[PDB]
Amino acid sequence: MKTWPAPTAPTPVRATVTVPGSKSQTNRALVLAALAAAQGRGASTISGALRSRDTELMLDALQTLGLRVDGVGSELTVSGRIEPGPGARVDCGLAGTVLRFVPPLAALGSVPVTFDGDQQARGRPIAPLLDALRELGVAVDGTGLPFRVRGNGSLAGGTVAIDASASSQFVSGLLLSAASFTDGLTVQHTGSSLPSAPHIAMTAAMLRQAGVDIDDSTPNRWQVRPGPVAARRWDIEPDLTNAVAFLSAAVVSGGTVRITGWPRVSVQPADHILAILRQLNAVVIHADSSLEVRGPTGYDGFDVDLRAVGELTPSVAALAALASPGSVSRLSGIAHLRGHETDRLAALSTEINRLGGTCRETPDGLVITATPLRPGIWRAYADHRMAMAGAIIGLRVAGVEVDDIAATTKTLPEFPRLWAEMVG
Ligand SMILES: O=C(O)C1=C[C@@H](OP(=O)(O)O)[C@@H](O)[C@H](O)C1
Repeated sequence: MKTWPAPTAPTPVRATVTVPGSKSQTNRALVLAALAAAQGRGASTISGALRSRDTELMLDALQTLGLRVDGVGSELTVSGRIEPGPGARVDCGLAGTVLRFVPPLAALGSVPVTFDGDQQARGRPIAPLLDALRELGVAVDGTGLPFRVRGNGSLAGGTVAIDASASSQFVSGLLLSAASFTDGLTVQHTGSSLPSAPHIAMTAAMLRQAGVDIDDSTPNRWQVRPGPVAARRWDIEPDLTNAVAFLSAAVVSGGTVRITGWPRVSVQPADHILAILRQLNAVVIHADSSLEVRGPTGYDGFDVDLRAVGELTPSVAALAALASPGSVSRLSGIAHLRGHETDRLAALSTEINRLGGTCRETPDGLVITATPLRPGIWRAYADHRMAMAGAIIGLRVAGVEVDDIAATTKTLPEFPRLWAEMVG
C-alpha cells in the first residue's frame, strides 16, 4: 500500500469544514429503528446518517437479521421483521457497536445468530456481555468471537449485574433492546471505573426519544420498563469527535476552523470537547449555526482527564506532542483504551517515540513531553483515530506519512478529501 503524505501547514489553517454524521448516534438509531420495525410499528427514516464502515456493518447486521435497510446516501430507511435465515452470521468488522449492540437484539429472534469479526476484533472485550445474556436466559455458545446467540423468540429480562469497566457499550447494548424484554431490565454495573458516561447517556436520551421509560437516577444502575419502541424520524448530528481532528488543525497552526451544523444542545459530549479546546487557550464560539475555533499563538503542557471521552485520546495526544518544547502533558482516566480498536496507549506511545518524541504509557494513560519531532511513517493499526492523529502531527512536522489512511473509512471515508480541502 502507498503511504499518505500528511500535508504540512507552514501558515495558519483557515477553513470551513462539514463532517458527516455521528457514528454513535447513527448506529443507535439503526438499532432503535430495527426494534420498532420488528415490533410492527412500521418503517423509520434516519436523516443525515453516517455512511462509513461501522454503519455499513450495522446496517448489514440488521439485514442479516432479516430487516431491510434502504438508501444510497445519508437517508436510511429501516423496515421489516427480525427473521434471520438458516446459519445467519453477523460480520462485526472492528465495530464495537455491532459486536455489543446486535447480540441482544438477536436474542429477540427464534433463530440462532452467529457473530464473527475481523482478526483484530477478536482481541477486544466481549465476554462480560455474553455472560450477562446467559444470566438473562439466552443460550450463548462461546465466550469470544465467533460466538452464537441461540434466540428462541423472546428474552425474559429481569435484573443483571455486570462489570462494564472495560466498555460502556456493554451497558448501552443491554439498554437498547431491554424495552422488548418481557419484564424489561434492571442493569447494575458492579464496582467502579465506568468509562464513557456520555455514551451511556446518549443511549438513555435516544431511548426516551423513542418513548422508552428508563430510570437512570442512581449512578451505576439503569431500569428500563417493558414497552413499545416508537418508529420515528431521526436527525443525526455531525460527528463531534471527528470534528476535533479538524479543529485540532486550527489549534496547532494558530488558524481558524469552522464546523458547519454544530448542535448547541447535543446528544454527544460537546461540553467536554469545547472545555478541552479551551484548556489550550483556543477561542471557541458558536456563530451562524457553526462552531468556530481560533487557535492560540502557542500552548504549553496540559493535564486532561479523558475518562468520559476516551475516543479523543489520539487527537489529544497529537496536540500534546505539538505543545511548546519541554512541555509535559498528562492524559488520564483511559486504562480502557487498552481494549479499543487497537491498544491505543501502546500504539500512540510507539508512534510518537518513533518520530523522536517522548510518550510514556502509564497505568491509566500517557505522559507526553513535547520535543522536536522528525519525519517518519505513522502506522494506523487499522484504527481511524490513529490515522487522523498522524495527520494532525504532519501539519507541524514535514515528512510524516500515514501508512494506511484508509483506516479512516471506519467513521469517515472522505477524510483524505476533506483534510486536503481544509489545508488547501
Ligand atoms: O457507545 C458508543 O457509541 C461508543 C462508546 C465508547 O466506547 P467505550 O466505552 O468501550 O470506550 C466510545 O469510545 C466508542 O468509540 C463509541
